[PDB]
Amino acid sequence: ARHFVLNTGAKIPSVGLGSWQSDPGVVGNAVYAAVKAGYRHIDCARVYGNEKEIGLALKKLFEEGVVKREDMFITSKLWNDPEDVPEALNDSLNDLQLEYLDLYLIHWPFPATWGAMEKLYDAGKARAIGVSNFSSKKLGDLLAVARVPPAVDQVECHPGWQQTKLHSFCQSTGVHLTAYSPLGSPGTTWMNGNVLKEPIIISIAEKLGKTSAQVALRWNIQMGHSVLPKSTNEERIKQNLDVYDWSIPDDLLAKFSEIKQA
Repeated sequence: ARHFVLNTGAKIPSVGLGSWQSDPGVVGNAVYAAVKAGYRHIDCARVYGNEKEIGLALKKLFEEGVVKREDMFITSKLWNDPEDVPEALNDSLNDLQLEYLDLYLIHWPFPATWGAMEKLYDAGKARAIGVSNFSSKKLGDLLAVARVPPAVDQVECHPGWQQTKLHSFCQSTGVHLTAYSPLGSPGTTWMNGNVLKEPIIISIAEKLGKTSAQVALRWNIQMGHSVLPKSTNEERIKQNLDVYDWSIPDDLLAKFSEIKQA
């Protein structure tokens, strides 16, 4: 399928457009292009300050009949350095011109803050709630005390930073792992490199007639994780969604275990 099923029963499309901050219009143009190309999952974050621009792109898509709201999966998030959680969600919804989010994520120094998230879930303002950047240990601690378990833990995960421990823990507990920076970042790559240049990935890409980035994304999807590639290039945006009608054979998948980790 082109989705995973969360512990709430909702479907999360396995490819979404990741979030970042750019110059005026760049992110909105990417959102528009991505949805027109077939993306049904857009990741956002209030820290980037650009939710109003994303909301304008989504409003254009809906008014043009590209997609209905119900067909989209829209995530946003808050990072706290509890009373401000519903105000922040309230503000994200206003900027995005939405009545609900499919997913709302939080990070905090970890619990009353999760209790606030649970209230918003119960109210339907966030159809699923989860966390950002929680290790196995912190996710387990939260699971031990929460009434509503997190649906998602969104973390950096790519072939050079495979999150093997968290991956297994999410499998055992039913929390879904969404991979941000799925095409790598220098700070989580061996010797500050580029994981798309790893010879194992290039070799597999060459065998299958795919780009290195397509291979990296398909690996994460085969591991059971959704992915949030970022690109402003329409050809790459298209390639990055073309990760469903083929697979990495098991013998080649096994080679990912040899990629040096940061």
